Amino acid sequence: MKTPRRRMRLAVFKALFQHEFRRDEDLEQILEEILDETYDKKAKEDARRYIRGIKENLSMIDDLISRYLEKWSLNRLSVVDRNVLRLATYELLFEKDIPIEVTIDEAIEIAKRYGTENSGKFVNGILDRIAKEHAPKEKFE
Repeated sequence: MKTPRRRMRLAVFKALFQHEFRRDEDLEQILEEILDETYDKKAKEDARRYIRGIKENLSMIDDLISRYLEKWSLNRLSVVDRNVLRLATYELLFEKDIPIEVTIDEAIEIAKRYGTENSGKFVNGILDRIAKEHAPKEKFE
């Protein structure tokens, strides 16, 4: 009953999604409502690190994503696409040990989950571009 990476990451995404409608609340507190007995010690630890990392680097993350947007602005994207991009960019830059392909493929899955095939393709395009110019060298192999 190990908690899979996909579920741990989805909890992070759910906290980001919910915060869009609860902007006066701390993203960390929102994550704590989502995390419960169904998540193991490692998944809780990981989700908390992700949420704190995204909160601590939000400006830099948003600014970086925006360098790849033109027709759409980060604020005009849906709550799903904006937060999938934030989550994936954080993971790409800061979670060493996760292959670029895993971050991108899983992020596309979340975008398709709550969006459409077109959402997935859109996300895929932006992330491929961010990864090819910003993936840390530890992920080259």
